[PDB]
Amino acid sequence: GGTMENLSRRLKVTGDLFDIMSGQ
Amino acid sequence: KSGTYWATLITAFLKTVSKVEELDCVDSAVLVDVSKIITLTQEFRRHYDSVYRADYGPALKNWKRDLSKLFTSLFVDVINSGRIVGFFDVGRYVCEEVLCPGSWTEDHELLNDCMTHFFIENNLMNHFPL
Repeated sequence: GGTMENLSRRLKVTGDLFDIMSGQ
Repeated sequence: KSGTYWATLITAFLKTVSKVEELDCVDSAVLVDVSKIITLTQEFRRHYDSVYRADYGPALKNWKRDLSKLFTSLFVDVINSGRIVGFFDVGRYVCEEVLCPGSWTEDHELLNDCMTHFFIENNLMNHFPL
């Protein structure tokens, strides 16, 4: 269940950063 | 827009990435959106790889039981464009790497219902002109 949490974390990070090398 | 439009969009997207040439007969507007999302999920994946050593594999062994927690967790603090693209790219990973390509099985329908309900339950269509 934790390993799942690592994924959501990695996805949130990439999601948030995507937002800027696409948000520009 | 229409909830049927978004249900149609998610199903068409999953079918396309599943190589499920068990086609459709949907419209031009749905197809250009599926295309944009396919392009975005690839650009997203590329960012994920540039930052991390591993890919999704390990965390999805039990996707049939945890997918909804992953999505809930993904949008626990905030909802934006990038995370919604991560939402679709996870789904694309399941069709491309986990499930069998070229055929629309019962697990695809499970993936589809899950993503369609979550996408709609959470008003994800409001953060997307992307």
